[PDB]
Amino acid sequence: IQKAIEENNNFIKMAKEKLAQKMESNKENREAHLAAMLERLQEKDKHAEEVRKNKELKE
Amino acid sequence: MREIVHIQAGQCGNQIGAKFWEVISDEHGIDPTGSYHGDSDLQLERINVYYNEATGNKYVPRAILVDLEPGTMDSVRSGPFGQIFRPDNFVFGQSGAGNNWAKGHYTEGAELVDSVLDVVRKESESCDCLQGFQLTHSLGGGTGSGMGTLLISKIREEYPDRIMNTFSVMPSPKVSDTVVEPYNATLSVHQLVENTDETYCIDNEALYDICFRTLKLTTPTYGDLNHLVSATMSGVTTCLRFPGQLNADLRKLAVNMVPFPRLHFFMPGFAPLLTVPELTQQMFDSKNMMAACDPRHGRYLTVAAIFRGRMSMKEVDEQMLNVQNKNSSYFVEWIPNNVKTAVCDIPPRGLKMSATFIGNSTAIQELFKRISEQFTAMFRRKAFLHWYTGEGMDEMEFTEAESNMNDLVSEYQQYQDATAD
Amino acid sequence: MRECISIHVGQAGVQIGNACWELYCLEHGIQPDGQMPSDKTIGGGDDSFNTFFSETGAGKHVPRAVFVDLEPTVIDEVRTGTYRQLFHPEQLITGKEDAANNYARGHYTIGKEIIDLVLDRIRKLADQCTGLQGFLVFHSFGGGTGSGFTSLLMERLSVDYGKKSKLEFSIYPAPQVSTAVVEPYNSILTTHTTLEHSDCAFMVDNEAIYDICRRNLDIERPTYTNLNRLISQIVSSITASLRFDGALNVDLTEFQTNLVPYPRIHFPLATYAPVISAEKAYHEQLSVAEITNACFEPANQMVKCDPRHGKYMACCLLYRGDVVPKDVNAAIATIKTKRSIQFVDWCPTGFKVGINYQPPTVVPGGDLAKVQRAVCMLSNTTAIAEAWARLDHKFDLMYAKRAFVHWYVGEGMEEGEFSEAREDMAALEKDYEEVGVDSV
Ligand SMILES: COc1cc2cc(c1Cl)N(C)C(=O)C[C@H](OC(=O)C(C)C)[C@]1(C)O[C@H]1[C@@H](C)[C@@H]1C[C@@](O)(NC(=O)O1)[C@H](OC)/C=C\C=C(\C)C2
Ligand SMILES: Nc1nc2c(ncn2[C@@H]2O[C@H](COP(=O)(O)OP(=O)(O)OP(=O)(O)O)[C@@H](O)[C@H]2O)c(=O)[nH]1
Ligand SMILES: Nc1nc2c(ncn2[C@@H]2O[C@H](COP(=O)(O)OP(=O)(O)O)[C@@H](O)[C@H]2O)c(=O)[nH]1
Ligand SMILES: [Ca+2]
Ligand SMILES: [Mg+2]
Repeated sequence: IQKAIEENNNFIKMAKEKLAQKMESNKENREAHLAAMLERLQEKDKHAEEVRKNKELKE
Repeated sequence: MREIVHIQAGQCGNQIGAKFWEVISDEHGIDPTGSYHGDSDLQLERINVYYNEATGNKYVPRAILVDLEPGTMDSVRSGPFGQIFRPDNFVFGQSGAGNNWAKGHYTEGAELVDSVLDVVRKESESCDCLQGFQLTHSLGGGTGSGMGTLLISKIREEYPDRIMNTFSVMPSPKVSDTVVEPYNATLSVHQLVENTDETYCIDNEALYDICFRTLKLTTPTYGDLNHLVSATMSGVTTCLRFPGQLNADLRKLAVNMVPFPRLHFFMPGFAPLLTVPELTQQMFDSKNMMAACDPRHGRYLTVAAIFRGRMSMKEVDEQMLNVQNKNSSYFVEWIPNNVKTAVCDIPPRGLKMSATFIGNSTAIQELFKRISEQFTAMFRRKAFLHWYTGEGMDEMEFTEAESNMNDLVSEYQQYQDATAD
Repeated sequence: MRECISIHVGQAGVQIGNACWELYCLEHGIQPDGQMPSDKTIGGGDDSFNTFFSETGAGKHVPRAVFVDLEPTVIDEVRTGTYRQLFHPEQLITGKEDAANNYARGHYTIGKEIIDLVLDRIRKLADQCTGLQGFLVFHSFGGGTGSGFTSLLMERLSVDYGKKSKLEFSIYPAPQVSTAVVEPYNSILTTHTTLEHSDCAFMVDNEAIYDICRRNLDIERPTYTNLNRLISQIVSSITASLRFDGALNVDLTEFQTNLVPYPRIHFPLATYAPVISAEKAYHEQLSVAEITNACFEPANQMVKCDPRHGKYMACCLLYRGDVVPKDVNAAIATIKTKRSIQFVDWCPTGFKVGINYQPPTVVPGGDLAKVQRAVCMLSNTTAIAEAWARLDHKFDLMYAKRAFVHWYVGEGMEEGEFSEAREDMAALEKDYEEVGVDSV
């Protein structure tokens, strides 16, 4: 009966830990995908500044 | 509900944009005042996707009208269903783009975009659950092309987890005599391939050839071309507007239609321009595509087809299998069951039954190759380049857009030649 | 006691819940308002139907069920339907944005926003139980919620309820009514993730149900409504042993002992008889022998496969209605001397039999003829691995090119989860092959 308790607890434990790792791993990956997207959008805004600057330095 | 925020930019965007709102207003049974006078409850079950409900059962289009010149604004406001649009959602400049992509994207448009974003944010924040945006514009001009692609980038920065859809009208010498349009188109495609999730490629070449060769309309007016666009735009949104199981929203459509993120350019089709067999055969025929491409010159990655009207649903299933079986070579085998069929039992105006087609075909490269053919000849000439560099643009930004479109074509070719084993 | 809590996830789970709970109400004489005149113990009881219905002081019999969907239009039909009074509003849980046929959105992006609220409402039902037996989970394989959110729920249920039994009714995708090209991906992902957390799963192949509706009920284009009323009959036969009492009644848990020889081999094949139209049932009585022999015609199976090319590891017959053991034994003796019935060599060949005297029931205006006797066979056959093989092949075709995978990676998943899930399916296919080999 001590083994049955142990094995029941080990299944709950491994399920709890396996899930917590996935949600943490998934949060990082999704955020990192969103961060890379904004950075690419943010570097086209910086490019537009260089373009508008270049029109003012044309006259 | 799941609201879509509509945006129409430039002349082309506002022209086809207004007709789109005219057609679906009638299909949902609302008058140019905004009151409902219909007969079927299906018209109102999913009305909030495109309309804001105001006090007194007044339905107001969730639409934002944009242009760098105030001309088109008076046309829409005076045209039918002009008094239904929200006055505050009109955002017009005075300068005018003059078919300069740089003006729309970097100079003139960059100074109006913020007052547009204020209207986008105000509409968005009032959405129960915003699903995304749909933009109507052309790629050959300057405002709809240059500013249209600026707004998309700006909106994506604040709503990166939403779907960005566009109805992009592709330039053709058969309709517009402007010669620089392949510059604006190439520069736009460089942006649409990066910042949109679904683009309906409305090709003026196909619209012209249809009116001239099938409808026998020598000297076709813009009204004739836009009647096809309006019927098409009504068809490819039926699944969003009426109760349905299949591609009921913008995200579920993208998941079914886009196997690779860059390959998100659809060629739509419509029928008639009847029996279920020949409705199905027409919609898969090259003459009924709204993009000047032959689908039998490539393979279908995915296909969405919606039938409208009262018809035998057993027959639609039987005939969609028949077309897939007799054209098995034209559907990629490494995507099982890539053709999806929807059926909405409320037909369009005038037709007892119709069929709309949405194909992700590798034959779309034929359209991008046409633009590239014009663009490449203009670039060697270095014809009309000072107007772009005059606004601060570089010569590399032209080269980069060219090579990105070459990659898009070769990527569409890669998967056309790919096999299962 | 021995209460069972039903959890209906996604459109398929919800819409199948409507059919099942409507059918249960008609079987027990429960009205749409929850009143049950025949039930004289007001406010509680220990009767067999109390395993699935709780009782309020006002005499209302309330399903021990939770409905969950990450979008509100399917559950709205329950909230405004014929049986809206049957459920407490807290049993009907909806989000605002569905999973868009994406396992990642159902398990992570959208599911994590509502998983805690759902578990709280399930806990609220469980605390009303004096002897909770386990859970029944209804969901599709193809949808983003049915796949993604279900596997999240099953993981969380294993943490909060340990090894309490968890049963699945899983809708296996078919192209005739498919809604997404990526349903093979969601199928493999949810099967891999739930495998460790489910004790027994009854797969229902939509193509199997679709074909039966066309051939046996003369339905030209079967709808979800046609399919669900047939599915609810199979579900009602399987749960009948929990909801009714009787001398020859055998509890589903006793069958479970026989049906699951190893933990991963917990996918029984269901076969129901008779599926016949009123037009055809007229002046035609289906005897015990006829409906029993029909259980070994592959055309009547809930999953497309050929048991004649497999081996049996268990065979259970769940009769209901006018059936006496005598006729069962005669029908079985005939079948054993005429069919392609082969057991593995490490298991006895005897058929386990259960009889519930409560006759089959049909919903008004339904396509099934009302018959005096029905039977649902639950068998554990290696042949069911053919269903895995078909799903895995379609998965492989798309995953070789990474088609649509970017929709999943964008929501936080990694390609390692696809390969891990597919490797598990390959081990499962080998498992079903190994159990079929003869002993040395
Ligand atoms: C005497 O010969 C010609 C004289 C003109 C044009 C042509 C020929 Cl040949 N050709 C070949 C064309 O194809 C037309 C086209 O312009 C058109 O859009 C249209 C209004 C004509 C254009 C210049 O390539 C377009 C952009 C570079 C655009 C031009 C502009 O619109 N503004 C701007 O910044 O850039 C500008 O000022 C308002 C007016 C028009 C220009 C002038 C130069 C006439
Ligand atoms: N048998 C059956 N299958 C159904 C039914 N409704 C949907 N399905 C199947 O469910 C799968 C698609 O998932 P759905 O149930 O539609 O949706 P969901 O589970 O809520 O998931 P989302 O798409 O994320 O909303 C496909 O295999 C459909 O055929 C139904 O009433 N009966
Ligand atoms: N089909 C169609 N094309 C249009 C319409 N208006 C403009 N276009 C196309 O748009 C291109 C020029 O861009 P336009 O929209 O006129 O100008 P913009 O506002 O400066 O972008 C040409 O290829 C035209 O054919 C219209 O109403 N219908
Ligand atoms: Ca009682
Ligand atoms: Mg759903």
